[PDB]
Amino acid sequence: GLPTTTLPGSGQFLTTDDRQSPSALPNYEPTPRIHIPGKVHNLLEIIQVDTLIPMNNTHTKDEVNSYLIPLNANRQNEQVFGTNLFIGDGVFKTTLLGEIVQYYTHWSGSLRFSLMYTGPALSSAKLILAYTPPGARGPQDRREAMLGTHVVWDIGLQSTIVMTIPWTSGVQFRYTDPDTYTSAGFLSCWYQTSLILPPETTGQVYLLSFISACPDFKLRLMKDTQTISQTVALTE
Amino acid sequence: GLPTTTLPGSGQFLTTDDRQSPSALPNYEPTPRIHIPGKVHNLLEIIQVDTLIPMNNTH
Amino acid sequence: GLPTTTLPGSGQFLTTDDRQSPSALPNYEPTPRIHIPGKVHNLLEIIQVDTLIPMNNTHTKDEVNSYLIPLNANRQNEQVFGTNLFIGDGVFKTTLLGEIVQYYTHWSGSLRFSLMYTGPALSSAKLILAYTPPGARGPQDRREAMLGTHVVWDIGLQSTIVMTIPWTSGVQFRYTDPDTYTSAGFLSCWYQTSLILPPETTGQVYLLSFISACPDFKLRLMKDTQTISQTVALTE
Amino acid sequence: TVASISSGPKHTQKVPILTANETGATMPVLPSDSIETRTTYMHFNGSETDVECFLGRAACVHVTEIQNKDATGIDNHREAKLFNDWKINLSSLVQLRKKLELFTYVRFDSEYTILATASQPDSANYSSNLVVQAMYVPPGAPNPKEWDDYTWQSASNPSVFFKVGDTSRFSVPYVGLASAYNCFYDGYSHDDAETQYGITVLNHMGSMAFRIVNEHDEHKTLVKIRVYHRAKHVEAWIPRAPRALPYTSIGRTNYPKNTEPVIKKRKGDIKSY
Amino acid sequence: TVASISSGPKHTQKVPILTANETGATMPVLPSDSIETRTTYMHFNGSETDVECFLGRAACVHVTEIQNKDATGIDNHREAKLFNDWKINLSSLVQLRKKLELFTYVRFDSEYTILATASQPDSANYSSNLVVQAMYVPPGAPNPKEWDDYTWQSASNPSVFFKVGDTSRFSVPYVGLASAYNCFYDGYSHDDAETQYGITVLNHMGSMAFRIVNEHDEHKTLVKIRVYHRAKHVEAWIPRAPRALPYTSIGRTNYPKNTEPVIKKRKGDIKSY
Amino acid sequence: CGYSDRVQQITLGNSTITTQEAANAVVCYAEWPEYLPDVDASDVNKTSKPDTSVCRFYTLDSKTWTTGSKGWCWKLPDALKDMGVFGQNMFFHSLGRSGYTVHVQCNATKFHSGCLLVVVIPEHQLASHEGGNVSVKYTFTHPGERGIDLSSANEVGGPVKDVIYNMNGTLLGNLLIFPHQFINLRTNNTATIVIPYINSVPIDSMTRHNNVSLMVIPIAPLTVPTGATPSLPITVTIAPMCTEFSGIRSKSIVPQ
Amino acid sequence: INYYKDAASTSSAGQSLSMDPSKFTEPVKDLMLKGAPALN
Amino acid sequence: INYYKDAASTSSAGQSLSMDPSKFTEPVKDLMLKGAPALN
Amino acid sequence: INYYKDAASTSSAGQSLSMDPSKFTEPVKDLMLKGAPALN
Repeated sequence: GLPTTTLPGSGQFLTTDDRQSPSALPNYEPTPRIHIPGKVHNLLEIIQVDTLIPMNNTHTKDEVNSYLIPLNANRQNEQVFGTNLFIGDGVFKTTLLGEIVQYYTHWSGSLRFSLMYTGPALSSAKLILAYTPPGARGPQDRREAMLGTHVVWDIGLQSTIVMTIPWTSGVQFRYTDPDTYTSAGFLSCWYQTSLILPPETTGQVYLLSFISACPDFKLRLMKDTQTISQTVALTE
Repeated sequence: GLPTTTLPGSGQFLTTDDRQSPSALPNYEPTPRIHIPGKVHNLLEIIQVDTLIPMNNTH
Repeated sequence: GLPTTTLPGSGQFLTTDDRQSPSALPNYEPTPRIHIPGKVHNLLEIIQVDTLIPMNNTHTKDEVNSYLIPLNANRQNEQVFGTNLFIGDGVFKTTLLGEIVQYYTHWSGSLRFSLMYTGPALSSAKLILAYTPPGARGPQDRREAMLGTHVVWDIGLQSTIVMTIPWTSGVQFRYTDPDTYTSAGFLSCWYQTSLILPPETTGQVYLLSFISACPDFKLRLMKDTQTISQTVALTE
Repeated sequence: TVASISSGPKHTQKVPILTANETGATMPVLPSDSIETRTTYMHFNGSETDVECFLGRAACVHVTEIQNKDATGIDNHREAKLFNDWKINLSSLVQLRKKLELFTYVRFDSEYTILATASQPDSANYSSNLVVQAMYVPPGAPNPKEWDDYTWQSASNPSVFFKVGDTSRFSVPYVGLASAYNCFYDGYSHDDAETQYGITVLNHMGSMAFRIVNEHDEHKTLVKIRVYHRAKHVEAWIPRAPRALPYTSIGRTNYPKNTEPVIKKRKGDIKSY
Repeated sequence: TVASISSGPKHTQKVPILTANETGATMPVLPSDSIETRTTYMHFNGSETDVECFLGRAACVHVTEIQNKDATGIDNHREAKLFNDWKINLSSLVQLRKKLELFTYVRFDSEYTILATASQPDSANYSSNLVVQAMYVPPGAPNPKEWDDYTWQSASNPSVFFKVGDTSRFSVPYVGLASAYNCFYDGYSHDDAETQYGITVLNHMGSMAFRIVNEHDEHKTLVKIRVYHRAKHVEAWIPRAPRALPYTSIGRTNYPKNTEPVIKKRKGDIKSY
Repeated sequence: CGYSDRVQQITLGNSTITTQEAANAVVCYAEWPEYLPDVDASDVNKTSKPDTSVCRFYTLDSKTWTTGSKGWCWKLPDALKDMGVFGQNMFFHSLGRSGYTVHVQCNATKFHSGCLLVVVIPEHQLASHEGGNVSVKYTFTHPGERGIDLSSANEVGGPVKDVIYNMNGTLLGNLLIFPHQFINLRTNNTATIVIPYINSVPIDSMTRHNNVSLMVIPIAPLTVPTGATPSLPITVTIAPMCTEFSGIRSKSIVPQ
Repeated sequence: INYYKDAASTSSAGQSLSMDPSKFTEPVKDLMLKGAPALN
Repeated sequence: INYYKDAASTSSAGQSLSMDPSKFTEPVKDLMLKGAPALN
Repeated sequence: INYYKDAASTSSAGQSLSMDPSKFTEPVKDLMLKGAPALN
């Protein structure tokens, strides 16, 4: 009889322990595997896909217009939109990137923010996307926004701009839940010169905003999400 | 004393687990085997035999 | 089923046992380490640093004067200060060396005792630091103190003296808590010739006393300290 | 692994920041393409972001309550909880169901832990030393009718005996007929104007019937059996959009009427921070 | 290793006993520099003086009390102790807090032991065979509201099931964002005239919510859960002065008014022994 | 060396489509359709390949894009089960296998504004409008070339048409994870998505089981210039490819 | 070391280091290089 | 021998024999030798 | 590895890959080939 000594915590059921197990189905053979396209090995592969941001999050109920950033013609030195960079709350809470981040407590890396113009082709407009690192308030004017990391967007044949939000933080990782110490900063867009529409065109034009993670994105310390709920065990 | 940690589910009786067992009949010798015709190793061998179907199942 | 036999004491929680453990955070990656100055690997490295001794421990309340050893001019064959060498109690109880020693039950090695003169530069004085090994009472006069290990201190350009208290004991280790059998002895200082102050100067001059451990210092058998207390579990 | 490469001022005709999302491609634009970056390293592998760890941690996925008492005079036993049976479904708990629904196809051998606790709210001098028999029921196996049915022999049905409080640990190879579980099945089991949609052979894995085999003591011991599940050998395909609305049923993406908003409305106009 | 070297009478111009502490350096003056010493050896390694052993022994660092009873009619459950949650802090027990505060930065993977004991002061015929569910809550994880909340599934939240009296043993890699724990943080989380000082992201590691999952028996079982902690992979930097005054809060070096003296006043003048 | 990436030509069988403002074609999951290899087959009957007869561009009835249109949804191969010999090869067997080359068409001048979301959602199991535990009836999810108009009124047995929730409980902004392309009237007028066979089995039924579902969801509302017709035609053209069928059978009997 | 014969008992595989996000980020027919015009 | 894969399970490192008390005892710019005048 | 000496303790043999359904399907004296007339 091999002498053994039971260490403290013997017989406990840990929800994260990955150990061996005897099987009640001996000699069973799992189905031979076939080729299925779109195999996902890591969430960092799917989190890098662009998804529409509900930037126009000012409606009474959820609508398709929530993803449409309204633009007005003949507007000089005016703000287009403004939002914090708490990817685990706010406008990003519902995006694929935010949904994947909410399953984790710590996040790091650079974010990819893109805007696509959908107005008439004969229209011309220049926009400036400005990223405000943490420590300073949200930019209230264009001259204050342009002091930080910004990208001047010239709307032309290229309908989409890709501004990568650089990782500018002292600590190596920020918290996914809104926290003051680990704030990511602010993101805003302003009219560079003006929005010029061609003749015979009226109304407002809309921008489609996309969010995606860079290949240097990091996630760890999984946690339970607060985007889904249940109070009654499910039956057919 | 070899330090050990009992994993969850220790001491359970699983109706499909195939493990070793100490025997209460030491030094016993099972009868020497003889040749018996019609040895069945797998059910897939006997299931391939033709059997009458009660197709006229209207009685 | 591997036959095993549970030895006595199986399933017990020992507060000092260092064994393996399954982790509830699989695939987690600890932050990559960076260079931080002042890394401490062993307490024997930090315990060798000089720290002020509250030698003037005769005040009603704790004051900065507690570390100031008063000196009087024109004093011949008189004692400066006197103290036992129970590093785990008395004047040393509050010093860094004493605080680190109180976390252990046994201590050994030689101690480093230093005095620094802070009077006027044009002042002259000769002091004799005398260490009295255990077995004999505390020296009541200079002639009795000078019979044991002593170091004559000539105060000049060199403002600090470093008298190493030699390890003079029969047993290999002494107890940190005040004990008669493991007494370390006594430490005292006397005026060698006199304290001479320059013209236009009055009052008392003060000495700063330092305590530090030698590289041959030893500590073992950790124990709970009695310098900190608590009666209510802490909340924010 | 290099995280960000060193890049200085850029004055060229190649504009990596301008693209066209109409093509459906996400250009891997890096911080070095928009600003001046320094040389940095990853110092991170991503072991906890793998599907094997994201979906492969033990969690509760079903629960029930039963009793072990003098069953004399209870014609309908199973419906009186003298033994309860649960159809295996990974879609009854939401915090794991969403993670499983994040993909269209998932292949995994399972790990189950059945947690039973003894209790007596009513007058009961002690808590018996129970021995719970947990039983797997494959499609066709006789769905037992009484706590003492001819099924509990478990000759082909897997059985696991264990005491209450302590749990069983049996592994199950992937029991699907396809190469994975149909997390979404935009198809019917057969062509009929009255058949059920989605819930089909791919969904039904059998069921787990819970009981106790010890003969009764002098009081009702209302046992609540909570089931825990870990996924093993996880493989994922066809990533899907995250779940937004909650569930009402198993295997069905049907939601309720007048559901509550999911997007957090702003405080003010779009320009507020 | 040589402890003290052999040294005879010394009559030279090199005075190793005289120095100047104004430089801030501690000259390694040995006994052979002041007296005549003999050849001696150390016979000692210092394995118990290492930071890995000084700080790496299991000890109690937090405790709470809860109950497992018929929870019917208790609107506020958590505040009624139907389950209690504790924010992980190594600064609530003083005899370990001081050892941890002896340095400015500490990096360690942790080891936890949760000690629960069953008891019944009131009329209770037995002590149930409980199965305690211990749960880790990362920042963001839904801080549960009831003993039966949608959180206990523990799909992403770590869970450990075990009976009362016996303890869980799970390891935690270093969960700080920096390279170590900020034992002293002379800095604020952000720039605001109303923010809290010291207590910041570096301090909050989550919280541990304690409960029992077994359905109730007929009596109140007031459970006191004491938590034990050992530090693993300990690394220390920037040694600091020993703690002199006690604590009142977690992570704050604030002390009370009119605190008691710490220096042991002498009996007599400075010349007494 | 001078060419263009917007001028594309796709020739399948006897059909040919031409475009001059097309976006880079999307190959779902970077996997082109391929015939079922022997190493994965589970059925025993040999497969028939109507390569040229069925693998051609079939133009579906065009839709009217108005300022209030919510979107349109089509199921495959349901959308082509009434199209020539493909429908017969689909019905007269118990199962089928084939890829799809979707081609959406929406042309306009440089003055119009709007953006359409052309996305392929494999296994798009829609949600019912009654909630609780109600099911969606086979008679609706399998319209045929008609498709599902998300702006119409709900009928007993048809799924809910809340385009915001993608008819399945997922937000519209999250559909971009699937292979998709935007038809931006200022940049693109025709989208192309090559859809392979996506299923957990080597072969499955093609009448009761629809592998993929095509959706055209207007993201940006159509803003026509002053005085122009507030409508633009959207023509969807789908071409099967790598088609296979096994077990020629008495015609598959569907309702009606 | 395994204590059982059938594959249902083996432990998890750990991490699949073979990553390829191109199939999801750039599922396009023609190759698109960063910097070059997406459409020409 | 370890029974688990991740580093959170390994045992303590024991003792760090690499000691260097000079950084705390003599953190001075200029070198100071025992016996020689500290200041000159 | 076994922990006991006697054969009553060893584990099962697993699977007997040596199959031969001919003894049950074709227990005939004369050889019958598929395709050829069974009787002639």
